[PDB]
Amino acid sequence: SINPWILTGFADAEGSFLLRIRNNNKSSVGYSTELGFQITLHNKDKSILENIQSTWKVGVIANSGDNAVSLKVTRFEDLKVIIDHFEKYPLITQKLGDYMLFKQAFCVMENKEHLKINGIKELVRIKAKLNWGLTDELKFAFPEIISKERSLINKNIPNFKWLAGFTSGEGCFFVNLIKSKSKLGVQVQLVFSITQHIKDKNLMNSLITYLGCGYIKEKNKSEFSWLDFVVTKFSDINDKIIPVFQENTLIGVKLEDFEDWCKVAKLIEEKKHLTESGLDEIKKIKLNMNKGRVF
DNA sequence: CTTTCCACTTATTC
DNA sequence: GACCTTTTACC
DNA sequence: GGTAAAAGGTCGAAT
DNA sequence: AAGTGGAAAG
Ligand SMILES: [Mg+2]
Ligand SMILES: [Mg+2]
Ligand SMILES: [Mg+2]
Ligand SMILES: [Mg+2]
Ligand SMILES: [Mg+2]
Ligand SMILES: [Mg+2]
Repeated sequence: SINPWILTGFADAEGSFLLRIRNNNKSSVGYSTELGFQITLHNKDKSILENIQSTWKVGVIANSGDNAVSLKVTRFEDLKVIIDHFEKYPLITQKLGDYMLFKQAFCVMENKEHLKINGIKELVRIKAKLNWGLTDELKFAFPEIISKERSLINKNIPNFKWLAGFTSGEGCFFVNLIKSKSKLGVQVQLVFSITQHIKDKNLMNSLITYLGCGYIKEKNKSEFSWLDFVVTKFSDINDKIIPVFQENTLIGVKLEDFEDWCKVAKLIEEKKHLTESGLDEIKKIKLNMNKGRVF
């Protein structure tokens, strides 16, 4: 079983709540609904979804194209398990707001209100604040429903278990091989990083104080912006970052990448990265980790 | 009528 | 998220 | 004068 | 991450 806090961290990173309000000619109100929670991952981490499915005892696993796989929970009684978990081990990113909306929709459907037009309208109001908001057809059918900005969620990191889950989803353990004017001509630089949308700037900034190291990079692509929490000082990587995830085990393929990363850290600690033999081993490690891995 | 699941695509936050 | 080169800091 | 740390990104694809 | 169409089932 996956640790509940690690699960919530991973959910904060990768999870999503869904509310389908579909035009249905066979429905009494002309609309049918579907409520749920889902995680879609690369095929290589199917084992994560299976473990979550085994832990919660709910949800359906299915292919999501040829390179991805999804765990979806939409069966209404099973949603109580979802609610139970996140009431006890709450999300802390802006996704908490999505969960709260998911919970509101559940209440409407529990009382069977969604089978009446007033319940549908209420669900539309809920959906308008959920994820990417209303669709064009729903906006046209319910013009009185106005896109109101959501309030900001501001929660602190609850513990290192949550962080392990979150890092399992968003983190990167990287070995940078820098062309250098040194004896060996190559500088070995370990980099730890966590990426997140700027909507959770407060959470990302807190990482600096929560981990006692690192800095924030502000990145952008066209009109989109995100943040990168980065650590490049080796003493911080060795004495702070590595012990955290040694004690709080990562999940998925990324665990293997972290362990290869630690192999390099050990060589750097022993100053072997300044020898031909050590550099050779490091180059071989780098080639087989992250995107170099083969499945 | 209503719920549930399967197949599959697309935009962008990793 | 994984990856890169160039630049700057440090002793 | 040699080594480490930071800067400042790019872009393909797993969310 | 977030969405769509389709349809089996009682
Ligand atoms: Mg995420
Ligand atoms: Mg991930
Ligand atoms: Mg994305
Ligand atoms: Mg994402
Ligand atoms: Mg990856
Ligand atoms: Mg990803």
